[PDB]
Amino acid sequence: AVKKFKPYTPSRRFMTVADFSEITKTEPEKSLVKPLKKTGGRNNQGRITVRFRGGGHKRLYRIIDFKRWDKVGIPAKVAAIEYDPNRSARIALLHYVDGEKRYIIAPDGLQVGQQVVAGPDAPIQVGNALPLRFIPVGTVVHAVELEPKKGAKLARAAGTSAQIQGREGDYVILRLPSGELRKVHGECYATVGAVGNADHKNIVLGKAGRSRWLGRRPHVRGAAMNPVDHPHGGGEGRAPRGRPPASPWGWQTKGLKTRKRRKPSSRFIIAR
Amino acid sequence: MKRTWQPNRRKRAKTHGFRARMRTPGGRKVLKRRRQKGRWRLTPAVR
RNA sequence: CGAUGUCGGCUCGUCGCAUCCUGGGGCUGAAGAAGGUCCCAAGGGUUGGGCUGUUCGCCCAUUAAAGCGGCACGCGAGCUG
RNA sequence: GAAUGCCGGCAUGAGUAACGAUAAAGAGGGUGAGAAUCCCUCUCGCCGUAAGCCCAAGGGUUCCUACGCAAUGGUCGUCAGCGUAGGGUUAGGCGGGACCUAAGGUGAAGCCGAAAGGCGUAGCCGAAGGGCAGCCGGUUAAUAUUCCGGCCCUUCCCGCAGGUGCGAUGGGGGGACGCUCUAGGCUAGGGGGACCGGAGCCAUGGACGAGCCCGGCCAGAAGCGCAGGGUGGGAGGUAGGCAAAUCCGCCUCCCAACAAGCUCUGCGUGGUGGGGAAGCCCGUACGGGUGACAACCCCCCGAAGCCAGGGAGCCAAGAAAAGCCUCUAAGCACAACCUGCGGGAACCCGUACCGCAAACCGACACAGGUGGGCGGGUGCAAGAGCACUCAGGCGCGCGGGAGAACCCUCGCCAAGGAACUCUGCAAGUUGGCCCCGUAACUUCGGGAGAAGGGGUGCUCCCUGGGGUGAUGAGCCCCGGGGAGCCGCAGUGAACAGGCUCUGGCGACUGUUUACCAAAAACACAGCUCUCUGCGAACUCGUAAGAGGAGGUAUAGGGAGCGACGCUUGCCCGGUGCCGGAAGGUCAAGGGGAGGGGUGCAAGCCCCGAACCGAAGCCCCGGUGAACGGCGGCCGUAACUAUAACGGUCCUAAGGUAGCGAAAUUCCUUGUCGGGUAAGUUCCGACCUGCACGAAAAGCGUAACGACCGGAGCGCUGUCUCGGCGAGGG
RNA sequence: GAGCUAGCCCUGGCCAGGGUGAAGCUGGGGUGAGACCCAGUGGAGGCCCGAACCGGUGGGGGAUGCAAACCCCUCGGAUGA
RNA sequence: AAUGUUCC
RNA sequence: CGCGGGGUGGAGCAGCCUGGUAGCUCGUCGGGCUCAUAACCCGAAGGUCGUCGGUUCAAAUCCGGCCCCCGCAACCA
RNA sequence: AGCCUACGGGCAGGCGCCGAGGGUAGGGCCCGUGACUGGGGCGAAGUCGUAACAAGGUAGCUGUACCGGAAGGUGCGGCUGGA
RNA sequence: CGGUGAAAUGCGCAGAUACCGGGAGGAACGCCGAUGGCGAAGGCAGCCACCUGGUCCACCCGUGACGCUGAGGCGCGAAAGCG
Ligand SMILES: [Mg+2]
Ligand SMILES: [Mg+2]
Ligand SMILES: [Mg+2]
Ligand SMILES: [Mg+2]
Ligand SMILES: [Mg+2]
Ligand SMILES: [Mg+2]
Ligand SMILES: [Mg+2]
Ligand SMILES: [Mg+2]
Ligand SMILES: [Mg+2]
Ligand SMILES: [Mg+2]
Ligand SMILES: [Mg+2]
Ligand SMILES: [Mg+2]
Ligand SMILES: [Mg+2]
Ligand SMILES: [Mg+2]
Ligand SMILES: [Mg+2]
Ligand SMILES: [Mg+2]
Ligand SMILES: [Mg+2]
Ligand SMILES: [Mg+2]
Ligand SMILES: [Mg+2]
Ligand SMILES: [Mg+2]
Ligand SMILES: [Mg+2]
Ligand SMILES: [Mg+2]
Ligand SMILES: [Mg+2]
Ligand SMILES: [Mg+2]
Ligand SMILES: [Mg+2]
Ligand SMILES: [Mg+2]
Ligand SMILES: [Mg+2]
Ligand SMILES: [Mg+2]
Ligand SMILES: [Mg+2]
Ligand SMILES: [Mg+2]
Ligand SMILES: [Mg+2]
Ligand SMILES: [Mg+2]
Ligand SMILES: [Mg+2]
Ligand SMILES: [Mg+2]
Ligand SMILES: [Mg+2]
Ligand SMILES: [Mg+2]
Ligand SMILES: [Mg+2]
Ligand SMILES: [Mg+2]
Ligand SMILES: [Mg+2]
Ligand SMILES: [Mg+2]
Ligand SMILES: [Mg+2]
Ligand SMILES: [Mg+2]
Ligand SMILES: [Mg+2]
Ligand SMILES: [Mg+2]
Ligand SMILES: [Mg+2]
Ligand SMILES: [Mg+2]
Ligand SMILES: [Mg+2]
Ligand SMILES: [Mg+2]
Ligand SMILES: [Mg+2]
Ligand SMILES: [Mg+2]
Ligand SMILES: [Mg+2]
Ligand SMILES: [Mg+2]
Ligand SMILES: [Mg+2]
Ligand SMILES: [Mg+2]
Ligand SMILES: [Mg+2]
Ligand SMILES: [Mg+2]
Ligand SMILES: [Mg+2]
Ligand SMILES: [Mg+2]
Ligand SMILES: [Mg+2]
Ligand SMILES: [Mg+2]
Ligand SMILES: [Mg+2]
Ligand SMILES: [Mg+2]
Ligand SMILES: [Mg+2]
Ligand SMILES: [Mg+2]
Ligand SMILES: [Mg+2]
Ligand SMILES: [Mg+2]
Ligand SMILES: [Mg+2]
Ligand SMILES: [Mg+2]
Ligand SMILES: [Mg+2]
Ligand SMILES: [Mg+2]
Ligand SMILES: [Mg+2]
Ligand SMILES: [Mg+2]
Ligand SMILES: [Mg+2]
Ligand SMILES: [Mg+2]
Ligand SMILES: [Mg+2]
Ligand SMILES: [Mg+2]
Ligand SMILES: [Mg+2]
Ligand SMILES: [Mg+2]
Ligand SMILES: [Mg+2]
Ligand SMILES: [Mg+2]
Ligand SMILES: [Mg+2]
Ligand SMILES: [Mg+2]
Ligand SMILES: [Mg+2]
Ligand SMILES: [Mg+2]
Ligand SMILES: [Mg+2]
Ligand SMILES: [Mg+2]
Ligand SMILES: [Mg+2]
Ligand SMILES: [Mg+2]
Ligand SMILES: [Mg+2]
Ligand SMILES: [Mg+2]
Ligand SMILES: [Mg+2]
Ligand SMILES: [Mg+2]
Ligand SMILES: [Mg+2]
Ligand SMILES: [Mg+2]
Ligand SMILES: [Mg+2]
Ligand SMILES: [Mg+2]
Ligand SMILES: [Mg+2]
Ligand SMILES: [Mg+2]
Ligand SMILES: [Mg+2]
Ligand SMILES: [Mg+2]
Ligand SMILES: [Mg+2]
Ligand SMILES: [Mg+2]
Ligand SMILES: [Mg+2]
Ligand SMILES: [Mg+2]
Ligand SMILES: [Mg+2]
Ligand SMILES: [Mg+2]
Ligand SMILES: [Mg+2]
Ligand SMILES: [Mg+2]
Ligand SMILES: [Mg+2]
Ligand SMILES: [Mg+2]
Ligand SMILES: [Mg+2]
Ligand SMILES: [Mg+2]
Ligand SMILES: [Mg+2]
Ligand SMILES: [Mg+2]
Ligand SMILES: [Mg+2]
Ligand SMILES: [Mg+2]
Ligand SMILES: [Mg+2]
Ligand SMILES: [Mg+2]
Ligand SMILES: [Mg+2]
Ligand SMILES: [Mg+2]
Ligand SMILES: [Mg+2]
Ligand SMILES: [Mg+2]
Ligand SMILES: [Mg+2]
Ligand SMILES: [Mg+2]
Ligand SMILES: [Mg+2]
Ligand SMILES: [Mg+2]
Ligand SMILES: [Mg+2]
Ligand SMILES: [Mg+2]
Ligand SMILES: [Mg+2]
Ligand SMILES: [Mg+2]
Ligand SMILES: [Mg+2]
Ligand SMILES: [Mg+2]
Ligand SMILES: [Mg+2]
Ligand SMILES: [Mg+2]
Ligand SMILES: [Mg+2]
Ligand SMILES: [Mg+2]
Ligand SMILES: [Mg+2]
Ligand SMILES: [Mg+2]
Ligand SMILES: [Mg+2]
Ligand SMILES: [Mg+2]
Ligand SMILES: [Mg+2]
Ligand SMILES: [Mg+2]
Ligand SMILES: [Mg+2]
Ligand SMILES: [Mg+2]
Ligand SMILES: [Mg+2]
Ligand SMILES: [Mg+2]
Ligand SMILES: [Mg+2]
Ligand SMILES: [Mg+2]
Ligand SMILES: [Mg+2]
Ligand SMILES: [Mg+2]
Ligand SMILES: [Mg+2]
Ligand SMILES: [Mg+2]
Ligand SMILES: [Mg+2]
Ligand SMILES: [Mg+2]
Ligand SMILES: [Mg+2]
Ligand SMILES: [Mg+2]
Ligand SMILES: [Mg+2]
Ligand SMILES: [Mg+2]
Ligand SMILES: [Mg+2]
Ligand SMILES: [Mg+2]
Ligand SMILES: [Mg+2]
Ligand SMILES: [Mg+2]
Ligand SMILES: [Mg+2]
Ligand SMILES: [Mg+2]
Ligand SMILES: [Mg+2]
Ligand SMILES: [Mg+2]
Ligand SMILES: [Mg+2]
Ligand SMILES: [Mg+2]
Ligand SMILES: [Mg+2]
Ligand SMILES: [Mg+2]
Ligand SMILES: [Mg+2]
Ligand SMILES: [Mg+2]
Ligand SMILES: [Mg+2]
Ligand SMILES: [Mg+2]
Ligand SMILES: [Mg+2]
Ligand SMILES: [Mg+2]
Ligand SMILES: [Mg+2]
Ligand SMILES: [Mg+2]
Ligand SMILES: [Mg+2]
Ligand SMILES: [Mg+2]
Ligand SMILES: [Mg+2]
Ligand SMILES: [Mg+2]
Ligand SMILES: [Mg+2]
Ligand SMILES: [Mg+2]
Ligand SMILES: [Mg+2]
Ligand SMILES: [Mg+2]
Ligand SMILES: [Mg+2]
Ligand SMILES: [Mg+2]
Ligand SMILES: [Mg+2]
Ligand SMILES: [Mg+2]
Ligand SMILES: [Mg+2]
Ligand SMILES: [Mg+2]
Repeated sequence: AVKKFKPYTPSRRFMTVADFSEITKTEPEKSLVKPLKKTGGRNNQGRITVRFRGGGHKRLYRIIDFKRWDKVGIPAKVAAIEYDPNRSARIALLHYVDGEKRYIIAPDGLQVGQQVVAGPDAPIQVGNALPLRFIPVGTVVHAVELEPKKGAKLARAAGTSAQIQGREGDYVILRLPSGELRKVHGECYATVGAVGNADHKNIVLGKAGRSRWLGRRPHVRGAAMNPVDHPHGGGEGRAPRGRPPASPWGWQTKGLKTRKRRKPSSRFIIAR
Repeated sequence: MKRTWQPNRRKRAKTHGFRARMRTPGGRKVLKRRRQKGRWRLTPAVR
């Protein structure tokens, strides 16, 4: 239901804003085990590392329960669906019956006022969380841990999902959003259902400054530089690169694999 | 136009001040040369 | 080469004649008029526009004629760029 | 005797340029040895969103007074921001610290590094941020929210008197937050007034008059009153808030639904206290006295400020900690905490002065630069614009003459109107408001202020709305209609677009070569390729560590292309990249067939072939939005001409669409056509593309452009072709 | 040595006044229900004109300057990158 | 496994 | 006028490097298949190797000199 | 401020609205023309191929899309105007 | 091994074809099936369930001429094509 704009000024015929109807009436955020101060910073102790970050609107870090084995067997009422500037996905405020208030990353189809509970018992309804070994084969799932008791680390962008393709011993086989087939340990928790806000791919930023609002500085091509600064640069006007295409640091950027070969995670990976 | 020197008592005593010298082993050599030469002002005067 | 600023334009000129016009003259396959060619002659004069950065050149409309060159391809301690 | 040698001194230029904004000066009287410059008075001019006033930074005696001019002052100087000397800066309430945290710095524990040192949770430091108790007057030559006067507050400590289980650096609440637009009621500020108070004036023709001129305020506890802002109250049950809790959170019943009630601000009024012009008289640099028993009233406009944590809308989703309230634990409940009233205690630093400038940054009394607040009135539609001007402050620290060329800065011009020229460079035309009216194209928004026009002053009459007001007068906003007057001319001065047609390039707003280039360059949303399954890929670092990211394939890194529309053809032969348990090659090492040196010998020590030996390379495949490349010769048609066609050679494959003398074209001013009297430029075509061409993207594209090219209209000193005048030199 | 300059982090402040009127609401119309169309309201925008502010387009002056980058006219942006 | 000049 | 490559039957290409003998495809001529043409089948002819010279016993072949053709280059102010 | 024969009148004269047309500017429709360019019709014996009519030697036709000197070929789906 | 009219390109001594076992994923639903049915047309085919349209028969129960067609409009509309 993505909002479009009439072309009353240029860069608004294309400018495109996501639908906010799924946000219920909860525009201010919760507190008290909710936001910490989020330190904006483009760089480490000193020099820049990730080039062309900067600017951006000020943000507060909504702290998210990625580890939902804390409260096994304890149900929850979905209080609200809130905006998160830190994420592509939306977030869901949960009032536990136990009394805590935590946020879970809001899956697709979840509505306000729905019971939701984590654990092994944990019936297969959207939002609940289980070990992977107790989830039926072929169900879409998200917020999957990688190793057990380490936190949800897989498939948590907007509209993403992982699909179970089978079991093998203590491990289960996932179809990741990348298409990679990965063996994940059975005790790793995971939250069923897709993430939603799937229309986040269909947004069109419209103009330049909305990238500056998000915190993305302008990006300077290599062939517009001088050869001190980049391999592509230099050349009397518009040279066509004269070399296999590379980074500023020399490593090539068309087809060069750089996964560490001797990695112990290699024998848990089946596909691309 | 705007020239180079835009003074600040806050900046001058923290950049060139005495306690700024002693933190670095470079700045400890700075005073050590100035004691040797005979400067009346080891550090610039901040008031 | 411990520096001689180099094209073109503008302003200012000045000089040479192997003369574009005006003046004089011989021959003419010069009837007259208008020409051709050659000799004497530089005293004066030698237009305004379109195009190009242009010198040059081609055109438009004129004119008695719309000359060629030299003076650091005259002239930037005068200008333009 | 020379080294554009070094240091020092003195010449030449030369009594030459200059004397530092064209905002402007003249006279009288003082003082003085000496006055264009110092002081006083009168007249004139300039600023007045400042060229006036209050802060913060910076500067450190420059502030005031007395004595003085050697030097500084672009002249002089009795003057001074200068020399000598003396004086002057007063705080529980202002600002900062004995309060707090942010970025960052430091850093017990811990990690790392040849040394130096580098990280690092907690803690600590760290401020125009949070928190916190003072307003109005008067005094000095110089200080005042600091002294004094009046009124009002805040901390502690010790007492009493009354209440309650008190009690933490602990739990919770709260502090607590964006942008844009706004409501209601106030205030700051301002305008008017026949009303109130006031010395004075009747000039020059007229006026003793609702005459002129000046002024009608500030602060103020409790209490009221007017606007607001905050928060439901009970009863249970409770597994969370890392021990507990009566508090917070969650669940279930009841009663409110409102601010009715508690509070807390703002604003009026309030015991009372202070101030209080114009003019005249004075003697100061400069202030005083009277006017004054001063009046201290009523309307109107009205904020960007206040009630503040108000409301609404939107996406980019908008600090922390302490103070504050509550709840309880160790301990205590003779303690302690709260309230009220007394008395007592209340430290350290800044406080002068300049502060858009002659006291800061620029070597200078430099036409530059410098953050915040106030910044009046009238008129022009509005306004911080513009012109004049209150308060206030200046005439810019060389002048007097003259009235040549020439230059700068202006003003005007006959007739022509771009003929100037690289080019209308420059200058002129147009310009505000209101109302008619407005094209192709187009992404349906635009283009559009398209273009092109009309009106604009003053007087009188009639008349429609609102606001404050009682439904009324007045005061203030918007209008409408009709008569009439004057000038050459009514945004009568000042501020205030020239327009159109057509190409190239770039989609657009933006950015850059501080200090010769603002562009067709960079960036940009968007498209594609590729990498990266998390202790990610990549970056910084020897490491620890950190960025990525407290992110997880709709995310992140790298590369190219740069909205959008229509599209992105062929070649994997070479280079790169990706896949390939075969094979060939290959190092250390294993292994030792054999051989060598020594010894009388056992022995000791060397070389050392077979064969087993990884990556890489060769080899086999794929891969062009990877690096890249994308043919030559000859003949042929029933007019000639040309070639749909054929032959042949080579390649890995032989430029497809679309475009084309173009930002690519040498020959070239190619050849036609258009514009022009005439067009090496421009526009439209042809294709013989020296040497376009599809993401170093191709062809188009509405809008946009201080880009670049061509044309037309209007208008002009650009020109024919100059002339005259003014001011500064 | 980041007191100039380039970038970023934390915290504060500033942007006079005019225009153009997107979404959304409310009402009417329309339909079987809709889409949608009219008004009125509303005030969005790397929107427009234009001061403070930020720049530096074209010209002229200045060139041992007021100034080791200035002055005058003119011009770009001015709620946003 | 292609083709058959014009009119009659 | 610099550098490199090339001229071969009627057309297009080899053969030159390493001298002794010039070959491939199309075409042309004769004959077959058809009713007739083209395609197809069987035979055959055709080349002063651009010229001029000289090295060798001997030259398309090696080396010089001219004449044409193609490609590259022709820069600095 | 003139003239008139009955003068609180008329004429001459002045002012105003409308006004043919002229000028300026911008639109709409139509006609002629225009380098060059697209396809069409016609034209006794031109060149290239074989598309169709017999299973026209790949059944044909068709809407669409792509490609190719050319008829056409191929894909997807449909028809009998074929077995 | 594929493949044809016959071959060839290709695949395979790195373990192909033919076989068995396991796993992923996509499209279409054999027999039933027909000269069948349904729908206004396009069209519709494994099975289940939900929602829903058209239609036919019997009873002759009720309304009472409410009817037929339909310029425009509106809606559906195979395949190919576009975002
Ligand atoms: Mg808290
Ligand atoms: Mg740090
Ligand atoms: Mg550091
Ligand atoms: Mg870029
Ligand atoms: Mg460059
Ligand atoms: Mg560098
Ligand atoms: Mg390099
Ligand atoms: Mg190039
Ligand atoms: Mg390059
Ligand atoms: Mg020389
Ligand atoms: Mg010399
Ligand atoms: Mg002579
Ligand atoms: Mg003569
Ligand atoms: Mg003669
Ligand atoms: Mg004669
Ligand atoms: Mg003669
Ligand atoms: Mg011209
Ligand atoms: Mg001459
Ligand atoms: Mg010469
Ligand atoms: Mg010449
Ligand atoms: Mg010369
Ligand atoms: Mg010069
Ligand atoms: Mg010159
Ligand atoms: Mg000279
Ligand atoms: Mg000279
Ligand atoms: Mg030039
Ligand atoms: Mg120039
Ligand atoms: Mg000497
Ligand atoms: Mg000597
Ligand atoms: Mg002298
Ligand atoms: Mg003299
Ligand atoms: Mg002289
Ligand atoms: Mg002189
Ligand atoms: Mg002088
Ligand atoms: Mg001066
Ligand atoms: Mg005297
Ligand atoms: Mg004035
Ligand atoms: Mg300060
Ligand atoms: Mg100070
Ligand atoms: Mg100083
Ligand atoms: Mg002093
Ligand atoms: Mg004195
Ligand atoms: Mg003196
Ligand atoms: Mg003395
Ligand atoms: Mg001076
Ligand atoms: Mg002096
Ligand atoms: Mg004196
Ligand atoms: Mg003084
Ligand atoms: Mg003094
Ligand atoms: Mg103390
Ligand atoms: Mg103390
Ligand atoms: Mg503090
Ligand atoms: Mg402290
Ligand atoms: Mg602290
Ligand atoms: Mg910290
Ligand atoms: Mg140590
Ligand atoms: Mg450290
Ligand atoms: Mg503070
Ligand atoms: Mg503060
Ligand atoms: Mg205070
Ligand atoms: Mg003072
Ligand atoms: Mg005071
Ligand atoms: Mg006091
Ligand atoms: Mg307490
Ligand atoms: Mg707390
Ligand atoms: Mg007041
Ligand atoms: Mg008032
Ligand atoms: Mg008044
Ligand atoms: Mg009175
Ligand atoms: Mg009188
Ligand atoms: Mg309650
Ligand atoms: Mg507990
Ligand atoms: Mg209420
Ligand atoms: Mg009061
Ligand atoms: Mg009160
Ligand atoms: Mg008084
Ligand atoms: Mg609010
Ligand atoms: Mg907090
Ligand atoms: Mg603390
Ligand atoms: Mg409270
Ligand atoms: Mg208590
Ligand atoms: Mg003071
Ligand atoms: Mg003071
Ligand atoms: Mg100021
Ligand atoms: Mg100074
Ligand atoms: Mg200087
Ligand atoms: Mg000084
Ligand atoms: Mg001065
Ligand atoms: Mg100054
Ligand atoms: Mg500045
Ligand atoms: Mg400023
Ligand atoms: Mg004001
Ligand atoms: Mg004003
Ligand atoms: Mg007026
Ligand atoms: Mg006004
Ligand atoms: Mg105005
Ligand atoms: Mg103001
Ligand atoms: Mg002004
Ligand atoms: Mg005054
Ligand atoms: Mg002066
Ligand atoms: Mg005049
Ligand atoms: Mg004139
Ligand atoms: Mg005239
Ligand atoms: Mg004219
Ligand atoms: Mg001209
Ligand atoms: Mg000319
Ligand atoms: Mg020209
Ligand atoms: Mg031009
Ligand atoms: Mg101009
Ligand atoms: Mg005018
Ligand atoms: Mg246009
Ligand atoms: Mg419009
Ligand atoms: Mg207009
Ligand atoms: Mg236009
Ligand atoms: Mg008048
Ligand atoms: Mg009012
Ligand atoms: Mg009212
Ligand atoms: Mg008029
Ligand atoms: Mg104007
Ligand atoms: Mg143009
Ligand atoms: Mg244009
Ligand atoms: Mg061009
Ligand atoms: Mg641009
Ligand atoms: Mg384009
Ligand atoms: Mg604009
Ligand atoms: Mg520059
Ligand atoms: Mg420079
Ligand atoms: Mg520039
Ligand atoms: Mg520009
Ligand atoms: Mg694109
Ligand atoms: Mg680092
Ligand atoms: Mg490293
Ligand atoms: Mg990390
Ligand atoms: Mg992070
Ligand atoms: Mg990416
Ligand atoms: Mg990326
Ligand atoms: Mg580009
Ligand atoms: Mg289009
Ligand atoms: Mg391509
Ligand atoms: Mg290739
Ligand atoms: Mg390859
Ligand atoms: Mg290959
Ligand atoms: Mg070995
Ligand atoms: Mg061995
Ligand atoms: Mg190997
Ligand atoms: Mg051929
Ligand atoms: Mg092709
Ligand atoms: Mg061409
Ligand atoms: Mg012509
Ligand atoms: Mg022509
Ligand atoms: Mg053209
Ligand atoms: Mg070319
Ligand atoms: Mg190109
Ligand atoms: Mg390309
Ligand atoms: Mg491009
Ligand atoms: Mg183009
Ligand atoms: Mg264009
Ligand atoms: Mg521009
Ligand atoms: Mg721009
Ligand atoms: Mg012209
Ligand atoms: Mg002139
Ligand atoms: Mg003058
Ligand atoms: Mg800085
Ligand atoms: Mg506005
Ligand atoms: Mg509306
Ligand atoms: Mg607005
Ligand atoms: Mg704007
Ligand atoms: Mg503007
Ligand atoms: Mg301001
Ligand atoms: Mg700049
Ligand atoms: Mg300038
Ligand atoms: Mg403009
Ligand atoms: Mg034929
Ligand atoms: Mg026939
Ligand atoms: Mg050959
Ligand atoms: Mg050959
Ligand atoms: Mg034959
Ligand atoms: Mg035959
Ligand atoms: Mg050179
Ligand atoms: Mg060179
Ligand atoms: Mg050159
Ligand atoms: Mg009568
Ligand atoms: Mg026509
Ligand atoms: Mg056939
Ligand atoms: Mg057929
Ligand atoms: Mg056929
Ligand atoms: Mg095909
Ligand atoms: Mg078919
Ligand atoms: Mg059959
Ligand atoms: Mg019946
Ligand atoms: Mg369809
Ligand atoms: Mg389809």
